[PDB]
Amino acid sequence: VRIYTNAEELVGKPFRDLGEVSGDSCQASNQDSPPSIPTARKRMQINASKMKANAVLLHSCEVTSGTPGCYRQAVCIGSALNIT
Amino acid sequence: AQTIEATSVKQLADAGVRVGDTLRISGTGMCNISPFLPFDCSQIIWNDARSLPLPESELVNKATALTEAVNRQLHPKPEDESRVSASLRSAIQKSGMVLLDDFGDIVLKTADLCSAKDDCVRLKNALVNLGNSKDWDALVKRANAGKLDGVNVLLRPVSAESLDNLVATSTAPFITHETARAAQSLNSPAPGGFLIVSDEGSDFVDQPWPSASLYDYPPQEQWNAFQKLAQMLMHTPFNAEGIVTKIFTDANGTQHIGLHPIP
Repeated sequence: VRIYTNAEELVGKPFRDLGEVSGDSCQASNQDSPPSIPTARKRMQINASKMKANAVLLHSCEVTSGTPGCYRQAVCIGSALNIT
Repeated sequence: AQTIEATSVKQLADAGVRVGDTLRISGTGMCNISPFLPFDCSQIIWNDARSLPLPESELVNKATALTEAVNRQLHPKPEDESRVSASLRSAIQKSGMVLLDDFGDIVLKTADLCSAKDDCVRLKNALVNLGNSKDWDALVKRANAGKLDGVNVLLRPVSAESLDNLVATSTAPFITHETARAAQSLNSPAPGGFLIVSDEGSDFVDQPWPSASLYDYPPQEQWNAFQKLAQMLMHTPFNAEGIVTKIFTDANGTQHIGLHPIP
């Protein structure tokens, strides 16, 4: 599952859209190791393959705070794509 | 000299109108093919066999359909359906780029309008370059096979404006040529009946004048205005009154009657 960071990279590539996908990494307590954005990416792309994806156009991965269940949270989402 | 009143073509045919008679006619007719141009409402075709249909054009409809399919992707309306996910849609607007919702729709509507080998070659080449097919016929085959339905294509605004302008310049000549054919079609009158002519050139109808001349409109707007004018003037109430100054039958069995207004 390839990952694109700019829409400009898909120009001239017919594709089908398969919906949103995301990956996450929590750190329960402030004491615990910080949220891993990479681990989010890899969960995103493996769940992209669950939807029979070919690639992902990455929307965002802001590292948020107000999330419940962990002190700071890495949410990282994009569109699953099927390049023809 | 008689005074003849007629409310139907058959009544007038049996009335035996002669030069010098006073004629009073009311009915529904067609303005012959002034604010009503290309129509002339000082000459009314009055016939029982109104065989001329209102101007309709499958070719114009194909052009309008292509223009509509492209505009809903490059210039969406309030209600317009979006054929990608909300999130990817959402993502593209904050992106600052242009997405084609439905590449297959544009191909099929182009193939439909541009069915001849020589029609719209530049637009066809532009579509071939966006898709993954070898040539246009290969692309149309996949389109007819259904392999492109709902496929999306991303292109940068310079290509999107080149595309929007290519479509604009490919559709418009079809509409211009069809408005020529359509008005020329309306020039062939049905056999028989009457042509009621004002000697003064005054109109026999009471109809609202168009706010402007359709000849000054671009092709699609011109076609629409002409369809509206024709819808009005090809089936219009008319009142014709006056002294008969001439009457004669033309080669088509149509009786021309010249009327001079009464003070």
